[PDB]
Amino acid sequence: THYSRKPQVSSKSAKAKVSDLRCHYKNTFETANVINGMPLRKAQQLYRQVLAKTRCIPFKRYNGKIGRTAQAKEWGQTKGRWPRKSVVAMMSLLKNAEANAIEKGLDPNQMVIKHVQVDQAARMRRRTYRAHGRITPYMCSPCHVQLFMSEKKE
Amino acid sequence: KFEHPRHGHLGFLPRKRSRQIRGRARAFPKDDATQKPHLTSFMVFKAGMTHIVRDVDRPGSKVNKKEVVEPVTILEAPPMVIVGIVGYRQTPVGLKTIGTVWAHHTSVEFRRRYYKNWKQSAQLAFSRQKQFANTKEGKVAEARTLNAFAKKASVIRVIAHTQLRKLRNHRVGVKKAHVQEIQINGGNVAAKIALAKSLLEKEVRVDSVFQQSEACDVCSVTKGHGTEGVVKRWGVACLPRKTHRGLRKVACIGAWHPARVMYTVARAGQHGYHHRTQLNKKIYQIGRSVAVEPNQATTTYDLTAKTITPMGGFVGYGTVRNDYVMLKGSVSGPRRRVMTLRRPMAPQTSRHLKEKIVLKFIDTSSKIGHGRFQTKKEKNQWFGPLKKDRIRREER
Amino acid sequence: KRTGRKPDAVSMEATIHLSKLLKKKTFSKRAPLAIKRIKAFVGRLMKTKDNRIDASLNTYIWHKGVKGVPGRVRVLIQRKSETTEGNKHKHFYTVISNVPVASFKGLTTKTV
RNA sequence: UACGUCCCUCUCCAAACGAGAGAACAUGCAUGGGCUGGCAUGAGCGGCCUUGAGGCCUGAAAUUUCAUGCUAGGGACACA
RNA sequence: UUAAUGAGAUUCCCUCUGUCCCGAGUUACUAUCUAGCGAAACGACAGUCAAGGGAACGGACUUGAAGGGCUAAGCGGGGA
RNA sequence: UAGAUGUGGCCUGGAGGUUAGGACGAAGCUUAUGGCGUGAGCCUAAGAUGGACCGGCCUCUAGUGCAGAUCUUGGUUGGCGUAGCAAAGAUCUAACGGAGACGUUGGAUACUGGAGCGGGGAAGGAUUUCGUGCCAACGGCACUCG
RNA sequence: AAGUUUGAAAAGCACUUUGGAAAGAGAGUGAAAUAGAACCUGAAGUCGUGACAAAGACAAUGGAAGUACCUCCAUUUCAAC
Ligand SMILES: [Mg+2]
Ligand SMILES: [Mg+2]
Ligand SMILES: [Mg+2]
Ligand SMILES: [Mg+2]
Ligand SMILES: [Mg+2]
Ligand SMILES: [Mg+2]
Ligand SMILES: [Mg+2]
Ligand SMILES: [Mg+2]
Ligand SMILES: [Mg+2]
Ligand SMILES: [Mg+2]
Ligand SMILES: [Mg+2]
Ligand SMILES: [Mg+2]
Repeated sequence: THYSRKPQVSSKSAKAKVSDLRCHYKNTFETANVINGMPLRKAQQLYRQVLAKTRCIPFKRYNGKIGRTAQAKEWGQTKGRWPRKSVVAMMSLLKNAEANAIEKGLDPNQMVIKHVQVDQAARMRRRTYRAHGRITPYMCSPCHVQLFMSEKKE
Repeated sequence: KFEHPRHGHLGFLPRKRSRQIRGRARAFPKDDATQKPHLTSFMVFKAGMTHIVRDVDRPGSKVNKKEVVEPVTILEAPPMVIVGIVGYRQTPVGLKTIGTVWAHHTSVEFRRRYYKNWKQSAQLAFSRQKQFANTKEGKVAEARTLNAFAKKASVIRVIAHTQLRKLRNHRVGVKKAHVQEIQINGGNVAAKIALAKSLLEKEVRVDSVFQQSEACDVCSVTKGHGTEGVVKRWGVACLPRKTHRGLRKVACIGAWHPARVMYTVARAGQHGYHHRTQLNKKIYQIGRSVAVEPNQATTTYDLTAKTITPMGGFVGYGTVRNDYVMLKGSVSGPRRRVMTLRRPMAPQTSRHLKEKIVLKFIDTSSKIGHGRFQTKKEKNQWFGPLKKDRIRREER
Repeated sequence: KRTGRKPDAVSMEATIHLSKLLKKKTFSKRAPLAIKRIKAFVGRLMKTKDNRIDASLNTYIWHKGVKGVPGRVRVLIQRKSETTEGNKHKHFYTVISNVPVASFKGLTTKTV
């Protein structure tokens, strides 16, 4: 089985995945959805400026008591962050799907990020230690990231 | 049973950040049509404070006797450039503007106020109003509303802004123009536009608005302190040293009923940076500029030559270069925050508020120190050609 | 790159008044944050953020201990390169070093 | 492709973070000089006091005027 | 009844002080913001008020009065 | 309501009979798949589901129906990217390595301060030693290191 | 605790290339990879994005009764009752 949505044209499209993306589902969620209609070059340009901390990732749906910032007004909000590990982990998943656009013969300067999809993986376990001898969980919560691309005819 | 008088004043709630730093008169004085058309407000910039010595009057015990040291405030007041005229209908839902004539020219600092960048912009503000003013329909559509400001209008308010390129202060980092509507409180509104229409696009200097020995009210915005706690914001009390979870709190902020916290109990939040008014602040001197009279602070009994600017400027402000106004006492600003003067509401008929004043002494001793010297040409007299100038005034 | 590539391998010998940049800062962090606010000083001085320290500037800032820091430091800024071009490049770093001067009253910003 | 706003940088009358007040070749920033003000006579030297109210510090969470030095213009919506 | 001894109980006096009148400023460390990491207790549903009645001190009923939404920091009134 | 009773009445597992399906797709599973029974429930369709068993009826049989037991077990979830990761030593730099905050070396400033973050042992542990790799998860941050 | 019960057969993904290698995209195996070893089926719960009435919050839910629009769901007529 694959891939919640089909690109509606398979040769004019690239595809890329990760499965155990090693960091928080919740930071990776909005890191991903923030680029979900953007061109591929405008999406790396976003992430590479999130890392210089000049644009932020607008946390929707997992904002939940994160601090307010000025850099999130463009996104129509007050909240937003600069998750380094989840952004550098999709710099890589995008440059993969670049390599899938050259492999088919598609200018990546024409690729649009259609349908990113982040979800939850098997949620690794490593106990921690509470007061009074209570052994509580310390789940890691990895994530799967899907996305495919397409072109836009002139 | 036992109790105490309540902490803080409920008539300054909410303790909220003022909506702008610009001090803005909420109400202008009652329109006495028995007076002459004039301007009842003016925007100054808080330079700082100092103190003065006064020949006292008003026979009492501490008065009708030797002098007194009273702290004052120096407010630099450059002349204001009137740009518009604004009239209001007296409609049953409260005043409403019935148009606004502008001047033909509109200073480049005024037009910055309609921007927030102004240097990447194309500066189109008031472009089709300079153009359309030179037209004939412009003159029509301008006298069509001046002939309205007499039919429908009751309140007439010129729009004045500050001259800041005429305020060579740099520590006032802003180059926009502070824009303030100013009531005219003459009579016979027909003759009220006549003033407005006249002094439009002309500078209004502060002594034209105010006189020397009379008092104003100072609409201003308090010095901000951010989030201050309960003991500082309301001044309630400190709990005993023995308290757990610390002691700078209000212990009981609610009975069981009502089961909601009241708006009256003290809580922590914005303290300072509120809009206050300071009724009845009395002007002691409204002296002119050093460019025109470089003997500001030498009245009659300090026959030496000096200026208001202390030794080493006012701390954190600079030199006063413009038509300063000297009030008496406190003003709810930090340095270089715009204050708005206003002619007062109170009846003001009193032997403690209508009495005239002569200032026998003013202090220019430096704010930055303790200062023991007035008029730095006194410091040179105390010392000698010490090694700083000796290495320059003897090395030639 | 108007005033950036117009010179090649600049050298300006400029004073960095540090008591102004480290005031009431925690003493334990004062000698590290001295280094760090010379980076973002000489960065703003030459529009680049890749600033090395030539181990005599570093030895100087630390010579009075982590808490004691000199009030001023006179610095020789070398901006050598690996000669990139275009945009978003790396080949403009800085070889910030110290200058023994024994006095700071009279000396302005110099060059070469 | 418009007028514009916003981010990034800087400033600080503002500030927990937002927001605010600003500037965006400007006295802007950085040094220095001068003022103002702290301290209380500097390393060294002459004959211990003398040089000498000296030296040092002085805007920096952010005193004040003068000389010289460098001095992003890029992004994001607006925008369809 | 008692000298000595007392982290014993008690009262006064002296000294001394922020215990206080009456608080204020400073400092680390935190809280705050960020990168990384990440729990739990608890969890019917929830969740603006006043009055009424009621297992007699309601979040839901009755009748009124407010209430656009989503929010960050607090606090400790209530959620018997 | 407690209770009693009836039902040619409903349903699950299995038996004895009968009738019958199934690789031209059985059980199962999904549901804006309708219909039809007052209901329990049944039947259908359509699955870009499933792959090999099983339905109806008459009797028999029982480990036969679950929302609620501070139920039991498994799993998930909210709070929530939140509380926090705040006692105990402050890392700073070069150039070097490396896929890359990391390590190594040099220099620098430190901390332990000889009742030690020292060197040796007993008790206890038993490969934790060492080297060379390695870096998935473990070292509550990270790691090229352990 | 734990049936790895993948498939009939390991035929267990050669090889190309993006990645430092993993993993990904392709191919290829086979009846199925939507059977890829944490593998028969794959449910509930919760989540994700795509769509929508794109509705519209001023507890949720629910009752009755309509209406709006949309539904390869049933039925009926589709030269007629
Ligand atoms: Mg206690
Ligand atoms: Mg600041
Ligand atoms: Mg602003
Ligand atoms: Mg200076
Ligand atoms: Mg400055
Ligand atoms: Mg519970
Ligand atoms: Mg709130
Ligand atoms: Mg809250
Ligand atoms: Mg059985
Ligand atoms: Mg049973
Ligand atoms: Mg159950
Ligand atoms: Mg339960």
